[PDB]
Amino acid sequence: NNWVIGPFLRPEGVNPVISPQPTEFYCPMRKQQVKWEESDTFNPAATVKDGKIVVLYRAEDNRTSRVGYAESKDGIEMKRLDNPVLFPAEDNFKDQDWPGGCEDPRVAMTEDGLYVMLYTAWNRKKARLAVATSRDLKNWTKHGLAFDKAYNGRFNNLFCKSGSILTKLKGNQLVIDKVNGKYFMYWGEHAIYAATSDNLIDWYPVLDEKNELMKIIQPRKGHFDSLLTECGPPAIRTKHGIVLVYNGKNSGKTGDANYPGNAYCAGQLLLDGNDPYKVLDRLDKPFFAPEAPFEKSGQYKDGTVFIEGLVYHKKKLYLYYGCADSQVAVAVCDDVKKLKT
Ligand SMILES: [Cl-]
Ligand SMILES: [Cl-]
Repeated sequence: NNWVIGPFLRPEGVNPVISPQPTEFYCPMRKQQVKWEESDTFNPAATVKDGKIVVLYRAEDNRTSRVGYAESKDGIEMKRLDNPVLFPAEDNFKDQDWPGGCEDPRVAMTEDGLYVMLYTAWNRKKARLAVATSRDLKNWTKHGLAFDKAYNGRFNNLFCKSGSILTKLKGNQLVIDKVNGKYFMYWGEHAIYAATSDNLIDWYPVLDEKNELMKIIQPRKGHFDSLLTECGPPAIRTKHGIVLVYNGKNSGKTGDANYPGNAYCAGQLLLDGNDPYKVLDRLDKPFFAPEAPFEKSGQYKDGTVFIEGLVYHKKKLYLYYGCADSQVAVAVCDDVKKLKT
């Protein structure tokens, strides 16, 4: 396991870094003041801008999901905005995100400074992968569903979520990186799939010889990833190939007894740097699992963690995750040599 990214250690006493608050904003959908982050602040994307770490967290009201913004000098202290930055609005995407909102963002940045967010649009009928862009991280422009166009709209009503764009470390920053002249992402919840794109907006799911969605990995009985194998933060190139950090949901009946039933633990998949569909290695045991009190609650007695943000900052990697389906926590890795390529 020389290729594994880590270890990620929880800084003592700092977690959780983002918790719910009764903060209000005027909702253009509900046309009234809404306590948009009163219930939970979790499943966070993370990125960097102007030397600062930015965490874009899923927030739920009393539900509708909206994305909040938090800014941090050191990756620990958070300065939050009173208004959410991505939410259902009076726009041309009501069919996609009214009334369930915008969930579970993952963010990556192009070398030219465009931040691309892959998130889930929820209309209470289908949860569907959507794309938003921004240059300042506060003003987001929706571009619709990731699979709206591809193959005569074949997957325009496919239930799907969790998009992890391929990135690499370039001169002090994680940037989006291409594969064979096209942009690339892993995606999925019940299996890990892939998709390509010319423009980061319209994505084309990779199909196999049977003209079916090609699964790279899927759940395994007896292991932590026994019910789901869900994309975590953006994938990252390393000396040994492409590493995808992913979240496994454990079955209490057919999973790994060493971990809690129905909880998520994090694994890693090593794929070939020349052939991103080719698996080279996969962790048998999770590299990050619920262990601390802040990752547990009444609903998740033994805890649960969901990894969704990964940033390189001052020669360290900061991992941001949803803890107990309700708060945001951070863990840090100071071993980054493997990222130089
Ligand atoms: Cl730890
Ligand atoms: Cl598999």
